[PDB]
Amino acid sequence: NDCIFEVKHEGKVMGYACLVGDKVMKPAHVKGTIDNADLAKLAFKRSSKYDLECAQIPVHMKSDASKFTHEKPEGYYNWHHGAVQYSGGRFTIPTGAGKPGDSGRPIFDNKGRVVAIVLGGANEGARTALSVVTWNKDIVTKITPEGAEEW
Amino acid sequence: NDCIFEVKHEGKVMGYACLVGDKVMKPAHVKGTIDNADLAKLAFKRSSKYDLECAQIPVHMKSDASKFTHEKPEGYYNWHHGAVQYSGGRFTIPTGAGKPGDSGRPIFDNKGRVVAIVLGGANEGARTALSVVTWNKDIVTKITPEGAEEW
Repeated sequence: NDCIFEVKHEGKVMGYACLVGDKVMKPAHVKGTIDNADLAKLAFKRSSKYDLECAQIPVHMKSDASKFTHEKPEGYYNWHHGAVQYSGGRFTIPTGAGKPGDSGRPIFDNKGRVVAIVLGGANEGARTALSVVTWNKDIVTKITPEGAEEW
Repeated sequence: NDCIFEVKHEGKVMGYACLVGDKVMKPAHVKGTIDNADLAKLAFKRSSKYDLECAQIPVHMKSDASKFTHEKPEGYYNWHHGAVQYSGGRFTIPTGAGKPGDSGRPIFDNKGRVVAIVLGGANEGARTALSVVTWNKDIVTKITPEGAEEW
């Protein structure tokens, strides 16, 4: 709700940037500038292996940070456009929901904890598979199914 | 119900093929070809140690694969022709059920997960012992009781 800000380029909406923990996170492949005035003056670091960019949150905006964890038990989860089911190590949604330009959405836990950031996916007939960057103890990792395409 | 396909030769049925996980599986001693136009063009690996051949599932059909597990607690299991009993580390079915040409049916748990594939069986008066192939962590194994005959 309050932790999401929009990135635009030449008047067109391209993606979102999320305020998680103590850091500001954004997918690398999305162009444009951040709407918020203060955030646009920050310096960023890049790593092409993980398709991520990050920077430290300024002091006075820290109260808007969301909470997070690393446990990912089997069950059902929710996001903006519907429900998402996790079983066997993969995230899936009904076919046809989700369109290009929605990359940068969070995926939430039952009590509001952030567990994933969604970047693209692969499409087949009845179901679709998501490509996600997640984390674990002290590291982050990238999950990619065959044939995936960016959103 | 939807994951089973037939293998035919000269108009007759001699066995079935099944989709489990991300691979297609077929007993080695069954001849013929697969009726589906797309699966018949796949390249397969052969191993006479375990009487199995496998290949990769094409992308658009993944949604029809079943679930699988490796725990085998004592209890009863379900298959096409009725209930099957597991105790003492061996599979038993009441006598009279099953005829040649019905190899390749999967064995289901209470939650519908595949645990084994049936190839043949032994002859006995009151109850019939099965010869099956199962799996464990990172290995596969063949279980063959005395006196078994091919189906």
